[PDB]
Amino acid sequence: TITPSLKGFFIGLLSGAVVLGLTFAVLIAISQIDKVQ
Amino acid sequence: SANLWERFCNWVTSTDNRLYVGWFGVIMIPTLLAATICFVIAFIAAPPVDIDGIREPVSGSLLYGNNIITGAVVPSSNAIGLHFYPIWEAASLDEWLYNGGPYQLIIFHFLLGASCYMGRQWELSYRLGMRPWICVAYSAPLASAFAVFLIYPIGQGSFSDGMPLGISGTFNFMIVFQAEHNILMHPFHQLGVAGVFGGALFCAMHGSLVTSSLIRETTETESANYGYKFGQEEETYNIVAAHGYFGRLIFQYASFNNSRSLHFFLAAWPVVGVWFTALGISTMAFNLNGFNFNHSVIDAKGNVINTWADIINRANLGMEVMHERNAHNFPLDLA
Amino acid sequence: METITYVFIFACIIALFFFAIFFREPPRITKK
Amino acid sequence: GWFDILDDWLKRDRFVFVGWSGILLFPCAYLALGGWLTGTTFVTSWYTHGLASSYLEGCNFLTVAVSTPANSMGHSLLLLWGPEAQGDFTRWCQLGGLWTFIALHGAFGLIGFMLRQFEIARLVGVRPYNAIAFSAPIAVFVSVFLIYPLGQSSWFFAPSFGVAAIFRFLLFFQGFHNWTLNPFHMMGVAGVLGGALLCAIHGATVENTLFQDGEGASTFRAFNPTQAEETYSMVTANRFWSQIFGIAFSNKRWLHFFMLFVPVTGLWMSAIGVVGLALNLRSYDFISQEIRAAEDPEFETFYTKNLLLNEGIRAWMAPQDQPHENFVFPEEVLPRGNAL
Amino acid sequence: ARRTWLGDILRPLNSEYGKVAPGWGTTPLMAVFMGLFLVFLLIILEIYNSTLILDGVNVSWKALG
Amino acid sequence: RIPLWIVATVAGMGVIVIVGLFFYGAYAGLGSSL
Amino acid sequence: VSYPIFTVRWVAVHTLAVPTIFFLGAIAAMQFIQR
Amino acid sequence: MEPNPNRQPVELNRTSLYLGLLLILVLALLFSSYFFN
Amino acid sequence: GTTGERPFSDIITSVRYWVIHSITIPALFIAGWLFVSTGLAYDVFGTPRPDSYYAQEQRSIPLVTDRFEAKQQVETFLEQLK
Amino acid sequence: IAQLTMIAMIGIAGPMIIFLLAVRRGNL
Amino acid sequence: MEVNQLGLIATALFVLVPSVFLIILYVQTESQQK
Amino acid sequence: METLKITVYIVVTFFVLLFVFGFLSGDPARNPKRK
Ligand SMILES: CCCCCCCCCCCCCCCCCC(=O)OC[C@H](CO[C@@H]1O[C@@H](CO[C@H]2O[C@@H](CO)[C@H](O)[C@H](O)[C@H]2O)[C@H](O)[C@H](O)[C@@H]1O)OC(=O)CCCCCCCCCCCCCCCCC
Ligand code: CLA
Ligand SMILES: C=Cc1c(C)c2cc3nc(c4c5[nH]c(cc6nc(cc1[nH]2)C(C)=C6CC)c(C)c5C(=O)[C@@H]4C(=O)OC)[C@@H](CCC(=O)OC/C=C(\C)CCC[C@H](C)CCC[C@H](C)CCCC(C)C)[C@@H]3C
Ligand SMILES: CC(C)=CCC/C(C)=C/CC/C(C)=C/CC/C(C)=C/CC/C(C)=C/CC/C(C)=C/CC/C(C)=C/CC/C(C)=C/CC/C(C)=C/CC1=CC(=O)C(C)=C(C)C1=O
Ligand SMILES: CC1=C(/C=C/C(C)=C/C=C/C(C)=C/C=C/C=C(C)/C=C/C=C(C)/C=C/C2=C(C)CCCC2(C)C)C(C)(C)CCC1
Ligand SMILES: CC1=C(/C=C/C(C)=C/C=C/C(C)=C/C=C/C=C(C)/C=C/C=C(C)/C=C/C2=C(C)CCCC2(C)C)C(C)(C)CCC1
Ligand SMILES: [Cl-]
Ligand SMILES: [Fe+2]
Repeated sequence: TITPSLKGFFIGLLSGAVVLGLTFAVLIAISQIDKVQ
Repeated sequence: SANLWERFCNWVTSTDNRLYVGWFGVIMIPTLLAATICFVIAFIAAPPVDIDGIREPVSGSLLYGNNIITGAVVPSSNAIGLHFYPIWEAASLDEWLYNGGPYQLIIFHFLLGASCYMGRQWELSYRLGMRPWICVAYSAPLASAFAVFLIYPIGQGSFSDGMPLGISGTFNFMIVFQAEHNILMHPFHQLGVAGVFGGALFCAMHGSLVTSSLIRETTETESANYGYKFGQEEETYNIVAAHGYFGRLIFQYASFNNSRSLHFFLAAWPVVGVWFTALGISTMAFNLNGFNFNHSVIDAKGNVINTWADIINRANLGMEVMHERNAHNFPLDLA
Repeated sequence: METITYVFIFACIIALFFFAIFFREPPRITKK
Repeated sequence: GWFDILDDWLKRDRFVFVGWSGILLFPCAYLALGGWLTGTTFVTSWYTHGLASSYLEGCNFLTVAVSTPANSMGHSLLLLWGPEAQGDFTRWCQLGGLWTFIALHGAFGLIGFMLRQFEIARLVGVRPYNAIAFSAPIAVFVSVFLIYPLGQSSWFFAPSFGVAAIFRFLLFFQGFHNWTLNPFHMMGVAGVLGGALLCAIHGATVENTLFQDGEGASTFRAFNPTQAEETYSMVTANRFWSQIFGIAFSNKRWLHFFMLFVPVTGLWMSAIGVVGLALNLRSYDFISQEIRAAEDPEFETFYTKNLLLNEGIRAWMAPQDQPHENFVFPEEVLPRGNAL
Repeated sequence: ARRTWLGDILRPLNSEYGKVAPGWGTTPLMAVFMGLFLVFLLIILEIYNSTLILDGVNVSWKALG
Repeated sequence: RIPLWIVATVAGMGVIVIVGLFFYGAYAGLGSSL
Repeated sequence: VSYPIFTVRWVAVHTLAVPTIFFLGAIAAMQFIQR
Repeated sequence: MEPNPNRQPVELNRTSLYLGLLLILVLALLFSSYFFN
Repeated sequence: GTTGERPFSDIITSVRYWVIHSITIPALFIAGWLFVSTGLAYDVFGTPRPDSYYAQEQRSIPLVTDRFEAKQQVETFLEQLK
Repeated sequence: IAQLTMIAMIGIAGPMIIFLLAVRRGNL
Repeated sequence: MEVNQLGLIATALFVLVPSVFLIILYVQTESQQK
Repeated sequence: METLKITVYIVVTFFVLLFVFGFLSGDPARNPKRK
């Protein structure tokens, strides 16, 4: 159970979500700072 | 008769001929019919040719065991070198077919005619009031046939080293070339592939951009092609919409909006690239080959640290060491 | 048998050539 | 809703259009380009191919490259944090982690980019034939840098990213797969070669068949960026070729579609040929030829000749090209002609 | 048209044509299984590729009998 | 304001210099053969 | 007009601009390593 | 029965015939060698 | 024909620009230079120094031969003073 | 040893003989 | 020679079949009134 | 065989003359306008 390679998988699955996160965070934010019509 | 010859010249030069037999044509039409007719017969029925001058005939015709892919018209003998070998130079045809006579009759007439073909691509443009230069685009592919069929042989000292007239025979020309000149590692060949790759690339770019920005004039169930009539006044596509899309793909200033500048580039690129490729073969015809980085990177003690350049040399040695099995009697390959 | 097949197709392409050059649909202007 | 605001922002017309697609394209496209440029100058291929492969070691723009992983790795994705590298970066580098990095990243980058074309097309309201076309280059990349080695023993036999490192990929294919004799590779070249012709030929036909719309010699300025009349005599062009070649276009809509078709079809074919070389299902020999060559020692075609060139390529290269095989070919076993 | 026994019995199943839910309907809920599936594949993929080893799961012809 | 034509010919020579340093490096570096 | 500074274009331009010079600097240095 | 209203006529111009045949024939010149192998 | 961005032409000409980049550009350069010249790069990328391809005597290559115990195997290759 | 000294001058010379003209503004 | 027995028929039908296709169309097009 | 040489030679002369005496015949003249 929860072998070294299993831990690494999480590390990458977690390190991945973060990147998606900060990315959509930053994006969703700056998007909502200008776009007038 | 306004004067026979006066008339003749009016016909020849006539711009009302289905096919414009020009002044250059008067030389072209015959030379090209000889080249073509001799080839077709050769390729189908010619017998084995002692290409390497070592009495080891290479049969390359259909009736003698070849298929379209393997078959070819074999180069004149090496015993002959650069000497002129017209049929009237042989005790018999049997002798002429054995020393690869057909090869010369073909390359010479072809190269001759293919040049006039260029001379013609000018003439007709003149008789029609259009700007010249198209013939200059055709100078690239021609300058290649020349490099591969004549310059290389002159340079190397024999017509037997010219590119064979056949599919596999060509691969032979390539594989060996690489071994003796390491062409892949030569600037000119690289420029060549840039032009060819690029050409095909751009050919696709233009082709798509244009075709994709065509003004609608056709039904939902009607060939989008009919939306064009031969002899139209205005354009058939929105070159402004085209540029609009392409400018956004990359970025505006990196996109054409001037159809004339677009089309010049479109022609300039491949022609310029192939010009260099032709100059490559014409240059390596005097043994100024590609970069030789064999054993360049060496370590602190002097050991040789290989690079991909070396893995390439091994593959080249294999070719060197095996081509022309029985033709060499000495250490260095100076021919 | 193979030779015949190769020459035949070739002979067929040359025939095509002929018809294509000399029996195309005359290319008509404006009113097409 | 934020979504439409997120959208709004993205699809905003900037200098360098971002778009939804960009969220995939730019991250990858930059990483791929970056990893290459990195390895090219810093990472080595010693622990991997026993080869110096970066500027730092002495390689020049031609000899440098991001070499494939060891053959031991097999088809491993070689993730920075996977069983191989184990989170370690330097090791990753030495085990050729940078290859699957550039490979896989660039791969997504080609997806993103085609999507972009598709997205930008839609916005600008034009037909997506620029996207259809780009399927061709995807196929090549996919079949050659992925499908191929996926059929072989491992990533080690996929083309390494580099100039020279690609030439050996070529020489290899000749020598081992006798690839030049493949019906599909031929179609491939007929298309690329034939495509680079349409390109050149059409370009020249236009520039030398132009109407005069200016008083200058440099006719470039004489162009109406704003449509109207055809800038070149399509009618004259037709007559020219119809008299010099015998055949000639006469429907710019077709002439241009043809130009999309020729080179995209060519590359598609060259791909299939390789998808077959993955299983080694090559077009190596002609059996009827081999049988006659066996029984009769005087039968010689330019084909048999070639096969011998291959034998030499394989015998003299295999050793330093497949290190993991610890090949040892005694001088006496090496095929060679006379004297050379 | 041409009604038929079977035709009528099936008439209901095909009639709610353009009927759509309003706004972003079930989208968000969907976007989750989607992300779950994505992770699920990456796992079974990485297991086959021996990138994710799991004692008990031996990805070879062995573990057979 | 710095005149463009000067930004260029300066940034230009500047490249021939670095790219030329590379060419020299080819007969001295590790990429040498000596 | 009243143009801004830090823009999206700027970011990109630097992602390629900055590393490049850093490499050209690195490489320029290698021209002196020996044995 | 009612004349089905979803049908249109089919067409192939002379040029297409030619372009077609040119393709069929040459492919045949390209693959016959491998068929006879 | 335009978007928000300040026309490169103007910027590449602004004395402010050069006042900034005359500092920044050579900055980045001297940094990378030092990256190589300080031998740091060699360690960041496990790349061999001219005196680290082979051990003095050995003429064999440190070929990684198995995936999983690869990192471990590589470490040992560095051992024989390779 | 370092005749790069040479090049350098004869190098900024070309652009100079036009620059001085950009100053004395005239005949370019 | 020592070729494939089906090669001939494979090449024959490879040419005939699709050619016969095109031809059927072209002629039926060609004969459509007006 | 010595004959064929002769014939070939004659034949090539014909055409080569037809060629020179051709462009000589005021070729510039032959074209749309200015001549
Ligand atoms: C188609 C569209 C149109 C666009 C066209 C645009 C124009 C393109 C112009 C192309 C011109 C290319 C000219 C190349 C000149 C090479 C200069 C040279 O003589 O230089 C030679 C030297 C050689 O270096 C040395 O070469 C050897 C020298 O050794 C010898 O010399 C002695 C030392 O001096 C010793 O005694 C030694 O024992 C002896 O053997 C050794 O290997 C050394 O170690 C060292 O490597 O420099 C080197 O080559 C090292 C540097 C290599 C880089 C070269 C890359 C060239 C790329 C070609 C361009 C085409 C690309 C196409 C892309 C298109 C994209 C769209
Ligand atoms: C958005 C674009 C993008 C994309 C598509 C990729 C894609 C990829 N990267 Mg790259 N990367 C990017 C941006 C991107 N990257 C950027 C900007 C950087 C610089 C920081 C990197 C740096 C980088 C490195 C250093 C490496 C990669 C690697 C990889 C590859 C595999 C990694 C992996 O397994 O992810 C797995 C995917 C995920 C984490 C997605 C999870 C998404 C769901 C919805 C979240 C659920 C999360 C939740 C916690 C789970 C609940 C389940 C529960 C049971 C636990 C993959 C091709 C590796 C590689 O190239 O290997 C050879 C590698 O080593 N990337
Ligand atoms: C080898 C030659 C070749 C190259 C280099 C090439 C390159 C390119 N073609 C593009 C487009 C096209 N090419 C097209 C048809 C063709 N292209 C062809 C051949 C080529 N096309 C051919 C033969 C055709 C005809 C079928 C079309 C129809 C298009 C386009 O629409 C498109 C364009 O915009 O036109 C100008 C551009 C896409 C840019 C991009 O996706 O950025 C984003 C993605 C990036 C940066 C990821 C790169 C990832 C790759 C997989 C990894 C490469 C690894 C290193 C970075 C590279 C160094 C390695 C080498 C030394 C070997 C790109 C400049
Ligand atoms: C005795 C015997 C048997 C002899 C055998 C001889 C022998 C060995 C020959 C074998 C030949 C052989 C089998 C080779 C195989 C090659 C082959 C068939 C490849 C497969 C092709 C294929 C299906 C693969 C797909 C790739 C593909 C689509 C490529 C096709 C490329 C292609 C046909 C391009 C043609 C380019 C070309 C020359 C056309 C020019 C058109 C033209 C006149 C335009 C000029 C023009 C320009 C303008 O700008 C305007 C405005 C107008 C108006 C205008 O007109
Ligand atoms: C990998 C990786 C990463 C990152 C990184 C990056 C992103 C990088 C980048 C980088 C870059 C981005 C770089 C660049 C570089 C560049 C260079 C180095 C260049 C050079 C150039 C040159 C040298 C040029 C020249 C020329 C040409 C080409 C043409 C003609 C003219 C001239 C001569 C001018 C991460 C951490 C995520 C993770 C892991 C992996
Ligand atoms: C990219 C580009 C560019 C660039 C350029 C450049 C960079 C240039 C440079 C240039 C240069 C850099 C030049 C130089 C020149 C020089 C000269 C011209 C000289 C002369 C000289 C002489 C004559 C001398 C003499 C002598 C001496 C000195 C001493 C000893 C003795 C004697 C007496 C011999 C431009 C802007 C265009 C634009 C586009 C882009
Ligand atoms: Cl040979
Ligand atoms: Fe066009």
